[PDB]
Amino acid sequence: SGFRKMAFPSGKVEGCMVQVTCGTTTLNGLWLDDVVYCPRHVICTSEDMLNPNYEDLLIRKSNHNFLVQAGNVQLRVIGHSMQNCVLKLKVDTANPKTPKYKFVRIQPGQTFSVLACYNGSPSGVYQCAMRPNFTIKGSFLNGSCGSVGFNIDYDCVSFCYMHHMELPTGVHAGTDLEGNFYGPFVDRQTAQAAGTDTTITVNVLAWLYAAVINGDRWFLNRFTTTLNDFNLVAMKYNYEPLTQDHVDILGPLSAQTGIAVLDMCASLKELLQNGMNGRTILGSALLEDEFTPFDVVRQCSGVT
Amino acid sequence: SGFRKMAFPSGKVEGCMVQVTCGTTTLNGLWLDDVVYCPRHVICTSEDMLNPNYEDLLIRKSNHNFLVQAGNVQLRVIGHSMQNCVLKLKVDTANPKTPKYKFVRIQPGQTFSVLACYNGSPSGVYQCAMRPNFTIKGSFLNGSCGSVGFNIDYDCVSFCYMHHMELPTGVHAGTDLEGNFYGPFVDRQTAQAAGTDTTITVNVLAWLYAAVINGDRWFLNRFTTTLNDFNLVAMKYNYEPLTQDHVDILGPLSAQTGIAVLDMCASLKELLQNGMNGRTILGSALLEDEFTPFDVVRQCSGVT
Ligand SMILES: *CC(=O)N1CCN(Cc2cc(O)cc(Cl)c2)CC1
Ligand SMILES: *CC(=O)N1CCN(Cc2cc(O)cc(Cl)c2)CC1
Repeated sequence: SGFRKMAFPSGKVEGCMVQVTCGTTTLNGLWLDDVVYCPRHVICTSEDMLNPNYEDLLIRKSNHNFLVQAGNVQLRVIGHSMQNCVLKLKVDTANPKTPKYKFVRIQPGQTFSVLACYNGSPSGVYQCAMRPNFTIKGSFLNGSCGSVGFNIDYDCVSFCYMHHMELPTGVHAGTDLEGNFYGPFVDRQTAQAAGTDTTITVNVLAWLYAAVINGDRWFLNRFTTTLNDFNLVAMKYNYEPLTQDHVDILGPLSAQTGIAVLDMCASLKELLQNGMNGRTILGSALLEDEFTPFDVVRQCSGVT
Repeated sequence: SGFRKMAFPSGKVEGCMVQVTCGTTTLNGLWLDDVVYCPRHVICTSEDMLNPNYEDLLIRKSNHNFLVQAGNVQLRVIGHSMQNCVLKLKVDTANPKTPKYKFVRIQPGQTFSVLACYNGSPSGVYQCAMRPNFTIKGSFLNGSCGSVGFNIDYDCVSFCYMHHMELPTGVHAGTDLEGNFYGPFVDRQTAQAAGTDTTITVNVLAWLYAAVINGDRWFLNRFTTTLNDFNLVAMKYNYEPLTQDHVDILGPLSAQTGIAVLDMCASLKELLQNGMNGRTILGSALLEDEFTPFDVVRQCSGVT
């Protein structure tokens, strides 16, 4: 028992982290096979950040300008190209520590682990979610760009995020491993609107199921609701509307606990309308929304 | 910016995890050099758990009874011994993935990362603290025993915890890597009292400093207090008494933010007496106490 915000073991990703330097700029890269992936803003100076012409800036750069170091050994750059907002640096050596991997573009509401790195060296690992407004609430300082978000299925690492930017609001923006930003964000120092950060309803419900499984049951009530009645409450509190797909995905948790999805929705409705009244659920005084139904099942069953 | 419950990169520890089987029991072991460390309750059957005579049970076990597997390869057991509540299985092969390591017995209030494992395979990593009542609030299912807690200083892994037990209250107990339990707990299926779980005052204050650094400043007030005045409030709310050593350890955070330790104590005093009033601090609606002053400095500076 016990329920924690748990990240994937980071070993398979640590072995892929390299340091990329271009001119006077240093950030992290991801070394998979004979390719190093990094944010294209590595070619920028602080002067050209208001509106950089990445194509024009990259013309002035040659293979020998990209200094790639894995630990204390230098990788030889034999090719370079820009794919959307990422640079792909072809090196002469395949990473011997390359795990089985995939590049995946996650859906808002899905979770992933982040291995925060600086100068190609890992500092820590934490679990987070792609918010409905396509931002992430991470922990990234200067030099952390190029740090990646990933998921692990048995032995396969699915890379889903690469860190590129911090908005003036302290939230984070970045791309998938094809260089496409999540959301409307651009790799430019400009006014960028982070939209309404809505709560991931299906994840909150999954976390309520995890709470019941691990003993916290104070919030269970004698009530039920309908999808349409619940969604009127969810709209009022900036929660994502709950769909039948969401009810279906909560099916295994409903089967395990014997608590119908709509009964759990009525518990959530009362929690939204009345608050926790000074009580806690799984050590939290607020409704947690960064655990998917898959995460709850995984943690409650012990999948390795 | 941004502040997260961050665990150490787990790679150095993943490479040490093995599966240990004795008779019909399977749990995790830690392979360092030519020694495998695991909870001694691996020699127990469910029948002998109310009051096991570990010395008598171990007499019936020979080297060939301890099946140790690293991935899919079998380690040859050439020696076995019991040190307190851990078994040390001498193998014929030094772990090639042994990092630089130390065995340390942590103080209550200190934090560490846990690499939850099952059948010698890592499932996830999370950050936690040794509570003042010597328990940890982890996430451990059947088969997770032998999973370790550790800290990392640059390249050296300081192992501090080995998981052994779950109390009927859902909290966790275990030992250091010499086999000595933290707290009064015994590896026996008996009524074991988890004492008063007090809040780690110095950690809450460090987290308040992290909040100010990362923008959350609503809780700052026009007041100050004294150590003795603050401690009257801390006693009332089951907080650990704050000592001058604690004030000294918060010194670098006080220097960085320009907020004197006693002024931050008055902010904490008002938060204790009045609550958050429906507001949050670093995405939390309760006062967080599992970040040491060292953790805050590390995360706010980017130490790898
Ligand atoms: C994440 C990181 O290491 N960095 C982000 C800040 N710098 C790059 C940058 C600057 C800027 O004004 C806008 C954008 Cl999109 C990126 C340094 C690297
Ligand atoms: C953590 C884990 O894998 N296990 C804990 C529960 N079993 C061992 C056990 C049983 C018991 O009644 C008391 C104690 Cl101290 C340990 C299985 C292994």
